[PDB]
Amino acid sequence: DELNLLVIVVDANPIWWGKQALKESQFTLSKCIDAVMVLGNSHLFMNRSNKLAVIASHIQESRFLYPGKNGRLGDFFGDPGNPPEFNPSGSKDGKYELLTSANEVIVEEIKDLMTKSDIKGQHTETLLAGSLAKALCYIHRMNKEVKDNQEMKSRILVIKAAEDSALQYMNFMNVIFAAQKQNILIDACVLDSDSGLLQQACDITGGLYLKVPQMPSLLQYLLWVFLPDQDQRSQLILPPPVHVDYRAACFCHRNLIEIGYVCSVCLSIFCNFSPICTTCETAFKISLPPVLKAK
Amino acid sequence: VNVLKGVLIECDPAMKQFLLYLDESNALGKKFIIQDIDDTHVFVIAELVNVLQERVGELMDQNAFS
Amino acid sequence: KRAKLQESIEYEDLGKNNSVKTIALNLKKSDRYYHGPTPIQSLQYATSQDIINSFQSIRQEMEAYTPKLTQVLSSSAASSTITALSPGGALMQGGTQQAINQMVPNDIQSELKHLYVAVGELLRHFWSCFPVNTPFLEEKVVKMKSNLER
Amino acid sequence: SRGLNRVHLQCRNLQEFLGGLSPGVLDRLYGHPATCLAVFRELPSLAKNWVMRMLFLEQPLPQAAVALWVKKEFSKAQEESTGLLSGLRIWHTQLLPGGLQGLILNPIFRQNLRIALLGGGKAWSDDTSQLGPDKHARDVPSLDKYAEERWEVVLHFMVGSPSAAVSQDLAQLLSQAGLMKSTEPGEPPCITSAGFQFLLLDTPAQLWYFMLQYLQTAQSRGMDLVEILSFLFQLSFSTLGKDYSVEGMSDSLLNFLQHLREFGLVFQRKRKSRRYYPTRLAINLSSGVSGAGGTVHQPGFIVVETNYRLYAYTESELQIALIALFSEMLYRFPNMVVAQVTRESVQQAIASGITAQQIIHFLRTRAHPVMLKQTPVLPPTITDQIRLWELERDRLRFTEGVLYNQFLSQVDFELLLAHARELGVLVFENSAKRLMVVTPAGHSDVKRFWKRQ
Amino acid sequence: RWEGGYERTWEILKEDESGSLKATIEDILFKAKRKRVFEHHGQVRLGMMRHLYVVVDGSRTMEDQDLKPNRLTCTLKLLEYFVEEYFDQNPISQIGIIVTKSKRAEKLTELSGNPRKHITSLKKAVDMTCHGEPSLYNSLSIAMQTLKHMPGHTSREVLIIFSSLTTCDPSNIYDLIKTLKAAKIRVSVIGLSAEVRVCTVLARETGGTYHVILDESHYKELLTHHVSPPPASSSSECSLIRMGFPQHTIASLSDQDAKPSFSMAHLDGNTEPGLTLGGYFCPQCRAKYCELPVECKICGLTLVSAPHLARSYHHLFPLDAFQEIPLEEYNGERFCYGCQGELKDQHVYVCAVCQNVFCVDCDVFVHDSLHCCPGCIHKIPAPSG
Amino acid sequence: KNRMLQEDPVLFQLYKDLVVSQVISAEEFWANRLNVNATDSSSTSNHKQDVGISAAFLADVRPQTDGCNGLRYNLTSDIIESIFRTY
Ligand SMILES: [Zn+2]
Ligand SMILES: [Zn+2]
Ligand SMILES: [Zn+2]
Ligand SMILES: [Zn+2]
Repeated sequence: DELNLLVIVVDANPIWWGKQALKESQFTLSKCIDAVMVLGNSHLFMNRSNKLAVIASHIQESRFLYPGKNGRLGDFFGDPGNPPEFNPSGSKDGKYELLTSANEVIVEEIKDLMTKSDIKGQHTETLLAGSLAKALCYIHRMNKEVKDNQEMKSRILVIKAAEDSALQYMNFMNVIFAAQKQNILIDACVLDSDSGLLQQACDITGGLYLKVPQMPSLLQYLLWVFLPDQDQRSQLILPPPVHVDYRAACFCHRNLIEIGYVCSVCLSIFCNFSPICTTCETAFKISLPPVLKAK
Repeated sequence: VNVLKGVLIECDPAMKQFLLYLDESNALGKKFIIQDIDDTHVFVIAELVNVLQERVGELMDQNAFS
Repeated sequence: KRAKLQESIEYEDLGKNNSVKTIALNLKKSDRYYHGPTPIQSLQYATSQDIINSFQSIRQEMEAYTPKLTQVLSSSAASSTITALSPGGALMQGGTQQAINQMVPNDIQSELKHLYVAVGELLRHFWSCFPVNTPFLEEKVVKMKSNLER
Repeated sequence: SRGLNRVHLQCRNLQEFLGGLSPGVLDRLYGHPATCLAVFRELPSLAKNWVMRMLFLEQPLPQAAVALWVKKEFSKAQEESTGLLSGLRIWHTQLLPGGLQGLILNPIFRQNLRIALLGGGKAWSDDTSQLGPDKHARDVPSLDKYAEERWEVVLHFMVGSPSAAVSQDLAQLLSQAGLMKSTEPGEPPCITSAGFQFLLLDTPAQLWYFMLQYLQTAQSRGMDLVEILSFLFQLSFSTLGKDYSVEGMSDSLLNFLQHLREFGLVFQRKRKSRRYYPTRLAINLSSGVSGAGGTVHQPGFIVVETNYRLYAYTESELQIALIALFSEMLYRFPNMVVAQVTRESVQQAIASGITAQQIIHFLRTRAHPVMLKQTPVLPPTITDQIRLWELERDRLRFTEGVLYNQFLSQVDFELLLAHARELGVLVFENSAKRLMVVTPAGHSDVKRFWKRQ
Repeated sequence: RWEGGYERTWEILKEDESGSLKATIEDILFKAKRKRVFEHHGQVRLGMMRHLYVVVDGSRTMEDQDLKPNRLTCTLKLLEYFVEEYFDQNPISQIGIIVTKSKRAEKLTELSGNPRKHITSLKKAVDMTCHGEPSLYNSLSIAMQTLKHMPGHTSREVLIIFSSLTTCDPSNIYDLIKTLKAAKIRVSVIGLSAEVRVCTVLARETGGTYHVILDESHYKELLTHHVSPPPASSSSECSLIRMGFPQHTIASLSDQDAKPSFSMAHLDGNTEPGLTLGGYFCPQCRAKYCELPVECKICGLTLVSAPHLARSYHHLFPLDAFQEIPLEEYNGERFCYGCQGELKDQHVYVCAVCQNVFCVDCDVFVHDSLHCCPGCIHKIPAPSG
Repeated sequence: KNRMLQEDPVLFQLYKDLVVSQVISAEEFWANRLNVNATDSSSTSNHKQDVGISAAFLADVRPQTDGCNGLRYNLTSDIIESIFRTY
């Protein structure tokens, strides 16, 4: 055999990567992505068939970093299959010129990302969620690129480096459940903080969640673990087994509860401290919601 | 005891008995038989084995034809 | 206008209370508070400065030529690999009395326990309405008492 | 019986050659162009991760840590992935770095590999002569026709052309190869047995094999050079060069190049010079594995419904030649639908031996976009037909041997059993009639042993 | 006469624009034959936690071929798909597989959500003779008495697979209107290739939606139309309470391997006849058995497992729509806001709010798989308040 | 109630230990166990080819009225009983 596509979602929080520089770290964003770049190249080193998908999360957007939009790949779009008849970038290749075919296009576009420090949109932080589907449509087209004796083994990498943002919880959850339909592995390495929500997303996938041991020590686990195929992990006997995950609180006051109850037909399960519907101005039918208040 | 520079051929007993008939229908005497073990293993004077790569299949096809 | 009205108030409640769940709220605002002089923007100035600082640092990739050679940070990276490569001392043979401890309780006590759950669910049920003092029947208030000792 | 190694040999090409020569001679095989050559002609996924640490592992990691990298699941597959990677001689087993053997790679390859991993503007990367598109004087699909027709004038002149081949000394190597031969008067460029097998093959790696065997006929030039140059071909295409192959010249690098337009894979102008040209051919050598890109021409769908060969598409004469060896005798017109024979196409493998997969390969290579909307099971029973047809004619397994009969004892026969089983020179025994099928090459060691006692 | 007249049908349809370009527009009309009904959704109000009732006509109508070698083969095969795509979309519900055969009704699989049990039942339902005539009255009898003991906080809908035959049942099923109209149970039938007026009057007296099977593609459409939890009649309920949040249990928490198996006929849980090692835990029984995001039999409450089922419809309502333009505003570099390509089959798909450019393969991927425009993300959440 | 506990051996195995281990009584057995299936589990013997038979069997009473000189007495309704169940 198959084509073996890779998807990579990298956290690029320039608030936090600026904060990565605020400690005057021995591991910076320059040191970050270059590992991730060769990590993307490492994918390519297993087979000529291998393909990549790399996007970061800018505060205003998430532009396709791999492979390219600009006039270096807006008219090029890769060499194998449907050729552009383009000579110079279509000439040099074989394990080292493919990477500088893609090295340029990230550092030029993160330049376009790190020239937009002009955020006034009230700390519009990590926009993972909408950034996720940007792959998922594209690989759907790439599914429709060729499938004829061509199994699309896509594999999704998520990289976390900072805190999650305040995004819509439904639009957090749904795409994973849509990825649950999509039958593609999603794996996650975090750096700074833990994401109970996104490790639940891992549990949906049965993928892999990772708290890094150390940010400069992110080159050997990243080598071993975040490494493809579901063959290298269903056969390589080494799984982070931990996945402690308690969940399930409610939304009226704040809790951590074993007993929920819905407020209206709208799927609004709230805390017990709730006389009248805060899901609507439609009143509750008076037989049941005081039985939540009866016993 | 006896140095035997023959050629082992291995095949089905269906053809292993047949080469006895090729020995009896050899143009010369017995060379294609030296000694055959039981059922699958024989020994040939290595002269026309390369010809017997095709001399057998040219013969069995014709004999069954009529 | 029935689920139009729900959407106007519940997403409003999903707006003013966006995920007040277990990890979903408490780590959230705590690190937003850690961002600190972000309306002061003095951290954001240094951020945007550090946005401008390592702007050039990535693209040169001579600093990012050798952001690899730290075998100092290989051994520890090999270590918790090897540490998690061998957990030990946790009763490998955990069963092997379970066959005796299956056939003896799953001869009667699977069904015996089921005698309770055909009843004890109703024992939860009459108390599931009893302080309203409506389903208060003599057929039930001593059925509380009946199977209790049974 | 018949040779069957001359067809594929796709890991041993970099093993049986490399392990058949010295470590210092394969130290020459760590030219920086030869780095991509290592990773890809081996296809384990398991050794393909055992490399991935070593760019971050300068340190010799202990053997047990990776011997126990993978548990109970597929210990053999780990072991099968292990000694072959060791058999590349790329590893060094350290003695007692910390107290026990802790293995490590050859660092000079790690030197060579990491430049092909990150950084390096070196001699293959840049700075001397690598590559050069100045202004477009010639186009690739035009040269793709060259990359088609030279194959014809190769493959047709194998069978025999009413046209003629170009003035090559390659035929005197292909007659030397045992693919072709020629009797002494007039030297007819016929086929012996093996070009016929290569007629049934379709990849350039056999050409590559005789081009690896090109220096073997008493020639003393850079075998180091040509296999670097074998990689140095594998750069897709799209490069003319301001005669950049002469700015990066060498002796055999230019002369044997005259042969790469004989082999067609380069395209040389006036004075055999002024530029260079790699052809789109320079990626199927890289695998040798089938490849979706390896479609050459896209004729259409086939089928062999009712096992009656069932197809059309008037193609070029080489495919017509590809079935001129494979289907005559009720040929028809303008669609190439020669009917079927369960004897003649069966007799058309007798000069090859079994073409078992080579049927199945040319099943997916007869008309090329057949796997687009057809069944996975393309021959329902028809493989087994072809199999049983191949399992019909193969009535012989040629094996010489020395047999020991009328032995004077019975238990000393079991000694000579255990003696030969020690030697591994036995092929078969009959204990019931006191018989042992022994190789005649290992006859002498028992002949020496029996005369000693 | 007819030997010409059999071929007056063929001759013109064979013929087209001649000279050059022949058998061309015949292919164009086949593409013009396509593009059937898209969505026509946009609803509100009801649809939550359905309690479906598969009702199957088993009759001699199955012996007609008409789409497949059997009409059950048309039916039964895609029900499994209908089961799975339901449990995909609606896990907050459960389905009563009830089979009518020989003028009676067999509740084949109980009202439950365990897919394998339902599917293997259909795999058991393969070799059904379908002897005898349909009786809906026995089917509604099970449908009453079962759903009679369900709460009034339950969605009460019935899905009848009827083979359009004579509704062979006594006992005033016309009077079962007021029975079930009062019982607030909805009943939806679709007719197999024909219509039953009484059943058509039944559904129009119900509020359940009746249709007729046209084709196998069309068969899928109405299934797909009834995948979605429909806005049934008003005044059903508001709430549904004691939604038990469970625990996963690892059985390695404090006492490592103190129990060889967590199902030994005394443990709280261990409901089904099989061995287990501890995976799950309910609040009210404190029931530990094989994991199930539905409900139990001793606590008797709903084993809700929120990320699955409190997420499924939780975005299945709040959708919006796109628009189509054939024009060329070339947004991007003649690209897509999603997959980033171009074919220009004049279907430039623009969002209603964020107004981003998409293709069919980006519209379908939303309107079948993503269910929202992510262009609204980066556009909603940044000024959101 | 007693034919219910004899034709079903699994529920009888359940019904055994309330007498064997003396858990509950039979009066308590039919007081809190069944109570719903008195309409559901008893919905088999009452319907039986749709009782209150008006328009279900009447389509088939005339074609299935005769197989032979003795082709009768199938099961319960076989081919004679619902003739009596109308007149
Ligand atoms: Zn509500
Ligand atoms: Zn409970
Ligand atoms: Zn699109
Ligand atoms: Zn949008």
